[PDB]
Amino acid sequence: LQCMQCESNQSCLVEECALGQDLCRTTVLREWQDDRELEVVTRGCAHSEKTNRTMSYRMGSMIISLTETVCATNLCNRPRPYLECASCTSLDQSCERGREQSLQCRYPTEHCIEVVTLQSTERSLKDEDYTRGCGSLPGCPGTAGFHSNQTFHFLKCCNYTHCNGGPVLDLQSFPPNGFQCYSCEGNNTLGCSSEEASLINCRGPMNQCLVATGLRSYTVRGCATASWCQGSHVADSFPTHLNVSVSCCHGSGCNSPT
Amino acid sequence: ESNCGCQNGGVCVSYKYFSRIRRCSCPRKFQGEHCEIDASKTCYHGNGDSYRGKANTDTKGRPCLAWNAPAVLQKPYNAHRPDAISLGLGKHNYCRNPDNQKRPWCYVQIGLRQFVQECMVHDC
Ligand SMILES: *[C@@H]1O[C@H](CO)[C@@H](O)[C@H](O)[C@H]1NC(C)=O
Ligand SMILES: *[C@@H]1O[C@H](CO)[C@@H](O)[C@H](O)[C@H]1NC(C)=O
Ligand SMILES: *[C@@H]1O[C@H](CO)[C@@H](O)[C@H](O)[C@H]1NC(C)=O
Repeated sequence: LQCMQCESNQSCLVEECALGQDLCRTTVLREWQDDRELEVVTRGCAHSEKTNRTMSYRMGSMIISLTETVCATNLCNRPRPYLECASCTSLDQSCERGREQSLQCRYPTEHCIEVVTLQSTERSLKDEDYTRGCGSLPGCPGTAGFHSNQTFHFLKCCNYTHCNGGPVLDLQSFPPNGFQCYSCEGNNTLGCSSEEASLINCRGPMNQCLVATGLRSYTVRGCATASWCQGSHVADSFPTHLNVSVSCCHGSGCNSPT
Repeated sequence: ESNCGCQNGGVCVSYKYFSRIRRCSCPRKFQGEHCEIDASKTCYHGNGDSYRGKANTDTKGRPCLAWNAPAVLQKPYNAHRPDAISLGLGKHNYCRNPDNQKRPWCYVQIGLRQFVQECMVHDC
């Protein structure tokens, strides 16, 4: 599939997708504050399964509004670009304090959302820890999530007023359900094994043992939902990669090196 | 940290569901997509090669055209330049002086054409 590609300040190329990629991403990011709108678009080939998605929140005196739009025709990306929910980011220390300026979605179909990303040491991702805002993402009304020894992601999405205020969401807020998984991140096959990867004690809503991969060749296993394990999520769970073959099943050792 | 193009006290924050797209979280002094903009600057120093301020008009009144502009993208000095980052030229409308030139200037519409006119920014 031919489709325009171009990061921020670049001009666009006629990129052309391979067997696997069948959609055309056109991500825009905007900010308003003190009457200064600044907006950054990136385009390129998308993939098998991503979804017209939307998010917005406010940090301090500004509102950032992310939106993504996809289509499966030739160069369909081109030249040109209410319900109340609590808002705040981890970044400005506002989601952590028992106070957090709020906001009201500007599209019917939007939702209320909390998104959590917790990472250790020198962390691969430049994503806020906690974010609360308005919008729609993969498998919305409901929830997704997955935890590892060193990592924990989780989304929550609801169609009801301020449905996302109150307590934030840490590890300890989850009932060690009793079921187990594995956690692995070295390099290829012998960075982790039955030797340098151990059994995690799965926590609460996480009960699916899961693996992940992509081509240099990074790989990750652990404990997840059925919504996480499904759709766009997992994929973006890490920088970029392949068709990112991914697997789920019931059982403690479900995700041990097959 | 920054290491995304985040000049000054810029903080790099990305966005998983939106294709690891990044934005910079600027301190008060530095506006713009990299915190590339010293919004306190009111005059320029020497000739201007360094000026990163926010003059946008010209010595007759007219406003500058965006280094973005479809118009300007034909002109040699514009925001898509591979070098544009270090030279200050970006999604704005300000004044720069990337090549040599007495002071900072910008591409100005007058009737139909795009003349390069001289900015206001007082010298120190
Ligand atoms: C990734 O993509 C292609 C789709 O054309 C697929 O055939 C290939 O086997 C995949 N690679 C894997 C699973 O290692
Ligand atoms: C995504 O956007 C297009 C055009 O913007 C819209 O017509 C289409 O229906 C959306 N995709 C889906 C699957 O609804
Ligand atoms: C969802 O919200 C819409 C209005 O936003 C409302 O009509 C409907 O009753 C809600 N339904 C559910 C299942 O949340």
